[PDB]
Amino acid sequence: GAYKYIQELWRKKQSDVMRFLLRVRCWQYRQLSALHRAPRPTRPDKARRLGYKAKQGYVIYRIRVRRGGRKRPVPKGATYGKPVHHGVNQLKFARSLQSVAEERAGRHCGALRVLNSYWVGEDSTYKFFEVILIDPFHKAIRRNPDTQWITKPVHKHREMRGLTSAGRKSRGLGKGHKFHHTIGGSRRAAWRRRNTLQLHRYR
Amino acid sequence: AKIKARDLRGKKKEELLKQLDDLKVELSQLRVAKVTGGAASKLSKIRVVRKSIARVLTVINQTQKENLRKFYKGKKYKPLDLRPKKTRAMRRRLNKHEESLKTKKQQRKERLYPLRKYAVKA
Amino acid sequence: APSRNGMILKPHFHKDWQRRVATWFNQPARKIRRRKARQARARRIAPRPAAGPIRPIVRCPTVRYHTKVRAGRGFSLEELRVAGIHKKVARTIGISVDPRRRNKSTESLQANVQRLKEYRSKLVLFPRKPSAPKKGDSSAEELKLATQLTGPVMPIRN
Amino acid sequence: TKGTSSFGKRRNKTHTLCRRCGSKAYHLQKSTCGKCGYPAKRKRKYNWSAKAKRRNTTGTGRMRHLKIVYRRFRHGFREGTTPKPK
Amino acid sequence: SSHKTFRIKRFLAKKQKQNRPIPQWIWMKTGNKIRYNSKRRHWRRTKLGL
Amino acid sequence: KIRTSPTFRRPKTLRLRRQPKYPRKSAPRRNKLDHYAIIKFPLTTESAMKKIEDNNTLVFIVDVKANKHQIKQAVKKLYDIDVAKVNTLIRPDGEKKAYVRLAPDYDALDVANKIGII
RNA sequence: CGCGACCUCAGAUCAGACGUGGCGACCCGCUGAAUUUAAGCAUAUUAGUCAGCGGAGGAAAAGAAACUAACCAGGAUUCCCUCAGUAACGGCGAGUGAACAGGGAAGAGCCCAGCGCCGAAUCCCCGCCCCGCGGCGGGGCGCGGGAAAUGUGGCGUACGGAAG
Repeated sequence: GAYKYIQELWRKKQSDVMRFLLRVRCWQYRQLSALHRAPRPTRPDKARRLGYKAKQGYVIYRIRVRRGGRKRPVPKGATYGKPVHHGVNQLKFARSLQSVAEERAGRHCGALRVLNSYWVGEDSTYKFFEVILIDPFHKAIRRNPDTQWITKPVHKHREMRGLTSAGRKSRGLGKGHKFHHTIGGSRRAAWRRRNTLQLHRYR
Repeated sequence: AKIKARDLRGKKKEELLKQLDDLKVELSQLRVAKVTGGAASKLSKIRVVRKSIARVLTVINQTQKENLRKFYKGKKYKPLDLRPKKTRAMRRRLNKHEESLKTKKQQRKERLYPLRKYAVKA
Repeated sequence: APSRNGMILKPHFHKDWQRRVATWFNQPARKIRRRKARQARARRIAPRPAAGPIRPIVRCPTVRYHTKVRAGRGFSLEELRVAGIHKKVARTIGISVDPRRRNKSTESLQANVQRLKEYRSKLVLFPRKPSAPKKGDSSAEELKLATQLTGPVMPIRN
Repeated sequence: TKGTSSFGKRRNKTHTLCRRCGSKAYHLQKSTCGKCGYPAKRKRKYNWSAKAKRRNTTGTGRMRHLKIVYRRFRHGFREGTTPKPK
Repeated sequence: SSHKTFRIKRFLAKKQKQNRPIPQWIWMKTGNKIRYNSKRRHWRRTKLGL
Repeated sequence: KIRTSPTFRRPKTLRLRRQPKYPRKSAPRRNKLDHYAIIKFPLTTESAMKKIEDNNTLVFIVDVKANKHQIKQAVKKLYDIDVAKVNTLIRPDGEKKAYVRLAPDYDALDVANKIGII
């Protein structure tokens, strides 16, 4: 199959062939708007892995996210507190730029449902992501038992609740000794159990 | 004449609109009787006429919408008025057919490995 | 401020703890609910053991508990193989399978193989359409004498 | 002249009747409701005034649709059927 | 003022019709508690908002 | 073809009409501002009976959503009369009063007895 | 120059759908203080808490190991008891502070892409006919249209799988 040749080619990004392609596209993408529909997956291969099939109701939006950290939105750097919270410049955002991309796609396309997303290029000022979106109301998706899980109201706005692969990476969930702080559903659920007095009726 | 909604339903379309105006004029004449200042016997009748207008207008509207949802019965596209209004989220659910759909791979599991009725000795 | 000789002691009550005080007035209502949902489950599985499927004989890890034996997640694929039960058929006759369980020893294996031999012997299997028995089921005189087992099936005594 | 004499000059209104929330809070120059923020699609409600919330919530009004939903719920939202006639 | 909007004149219309005393048969009702209209509003005293 | 202008322009595409597979609402809404709904009652007031007996007018309390045009066709159709002009005011009470001046071949005082006001 | 393709991107009151706003006790994602404590105070504490923003559901989230262990080994998640005010953190001050094993409540497992085989074996929509449903579904009929080889469907997924 061709897809393994396309896979291992995309792993050689410093190669003359892919450096040219990643530069001529990362040029092309800058001259478009920050949130526009791609007519197909730029990487058909990667989209296959992430669950995109080539059938009606699968949509792909190329959305660019402005690049860098997160400086504190405080008038003239005046955080009126203790020197711990004086931080304004070198601060970082808890979610990746890819997760911020998935949710700019998912918010604008309020009707569609964000499946997953993949990198397609980075300038110094802009990262570019394709976001895989699905119509829960197209009969191709709505009559497929494989994909009628996104057609259920539990999976509205997965991007806004860190339920897409990119949003899950921000949450610090996972099994084992490194991920104790998110035992239970989440970081908040962990905190809740630990910071509750169980006052048993008898005790 | 005591107007009931049993000896309205069988009657004809323009036969009921005749009776509607026969009540409308009757009501407009009672509202003149209310202002010309007399007849407590007529000021009681004003409510009786108001309700009998409502009875006729209901049966007019009942028979329209019994006829429209007979017209739109066989069709694939019926107006938003005639479609089942329940909750919004309940209309958005998968159909009685779509929830019932299984993959070929899962129908094969159901056939090969059905959950058996068993019972173990102690 | 400390009075005299007393214990040096650090209450964890500096957070807004009164917002998150879990009381247990549910407790007897919970127990009634769990017991009604357990009886309701047991009635749905009319002949089948109420407790659920057989679990394997399992040594507890770490030196503190390795003198003890507890019920496992389910039988290893190699414990099922030697018994001669197909891993997808096992689950349909009420046998716990977890494919994660290795077998390092022959004793743990052979204990759990012999465990499944005992189960396959005791187990009365009803036909799928009840009106006509086929070759791979239990006899009709045994089917009438088949009724629920309460508590864990073949309980794992140390 | 900051008190009594200065109250005389009060003769032109900043707020008028908002046309979501009905309250005399629709600032004519800002063209925003101080109560509900009308041109903003979402309701102006804040969690720091639990009292201000409970003045304007689902209980407050009629619930002319939402009261019959509660009534229509307890028969599984049945449609297009009548009770059996005389 | 003399110059009004239609919206305000409908507001002022409702407030006039609410400013009438209770009918003298309302207190002859079985479970009567109302003695007089408490929500009356004079044009010197209470200034109706705006 | 040569570009006469140095501007590109969105070329005037063909845009079709609505030919819907069903009407959104099943029935056309019935008119609720009728001839009877518009005219509520006449004023039988000192000021309004002089208005009948002098100016050859009728005075009606009318639905507040009404034109002068709707009142003219309403006063005509219900009282088989013709109207010279309609003046309207919305009262402080909130209801619209109509001063329906009648054409000079009809006495207001001889039609005011027919509707039944005295 | 013209005509047929394709790609990329426009316009429609185009045919049919879909989203917004509310509630917000519980739940998910961010953002995020200072009172306060330290007998002052800045790190710490309060506290990832209040306020702020977004998104839900009848529960949510989590979830079938890139696990725990170091045993004679356990075996998804969640929850309760216990571990335990413990290991550890900390102007090592004030204070903070989990996990495993163990007993129980419940208990359920699975699916792709890739790899390859099968003539796209696949799916969507319009028109007709016959059932037929206030959860538009079933069966006929058509060089009817379309998506799809820039990869649809069946088999198959680490417990190995396939072919003969």
